[PDB]
Amino acid sequence: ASLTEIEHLVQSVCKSYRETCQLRLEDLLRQRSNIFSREEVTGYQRKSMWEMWERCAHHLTEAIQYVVEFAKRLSGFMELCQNDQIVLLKAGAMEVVLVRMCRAYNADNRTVFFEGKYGGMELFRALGCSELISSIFDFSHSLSALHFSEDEIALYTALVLINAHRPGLQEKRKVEQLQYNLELAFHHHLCKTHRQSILAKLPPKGKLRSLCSQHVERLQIFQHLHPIVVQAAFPPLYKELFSG
Amino acid sequence: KILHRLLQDS
Ligand SMILES: Nc1cccc2cc(O)cnc12
Ligand code: NA
Repeated sequence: ASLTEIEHLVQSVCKSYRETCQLRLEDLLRQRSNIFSREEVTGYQRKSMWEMWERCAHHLTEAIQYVVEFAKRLSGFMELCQNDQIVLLKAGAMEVVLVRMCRAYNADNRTVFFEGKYGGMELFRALGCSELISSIFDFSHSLSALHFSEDEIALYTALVLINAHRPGLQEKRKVEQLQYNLELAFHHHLCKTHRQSILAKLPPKGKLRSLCSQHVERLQIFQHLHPIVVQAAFPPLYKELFSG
Repeated sequence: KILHRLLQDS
């Protein structure tokens, strides 16, 4: 690939991302002072474990649906065989959502935009997965500190998805070429914008994997305690990706 | 089932 071509790829990834945002960044910033009251937080804590799990699984599924659309719009993804597309989305959808989540995280007061307002991690207490929640908050805090631009999130999440090391890929060399092209697009944009200082500050290899594994582990405990709730009221796409 | 359907939907 050449310079005009690499920049054409930068523009394309950024457009694909902006078109597949569930939440507008400006809407998330303008909602910062709309914080849940102590009474509303208490209301969330009083909810049953199953009710809170179902609400969160549904919100995650909705976020995953936008990630599926991002993949479909991503240059080179629809050219890969259906097996590889499914492999990349099954391993990467949740990882992309985890990165996208830093935009809904306010690092000034440690709050997240959830169901119309901002609330602290105490909001999720009824889930019974405090370690997982605090880790996702800490991860969101770490990305927020980097001051990620929308274009940086677009390029970085395109690379979270197009990972040639995913077990099960049939056309591995084809995914490797698409990955190298997106890596150049990413690194060229950081170089052009004087943002190469962030490379060393980006999450370590295995961190996104660790969060996804913990999510799957906590879902398996929850499923063991409430199997009918999962079977009857969890979204079909969520069960397909995380249950089995 | 679901993922296949989302990818085929044009
Ligand atoms: N960044 C985040 C971390 C944890 C939970 C969240 C819930 C949300 O609704 C939005 N962001 C979140
Ligand atoms: Na943030």
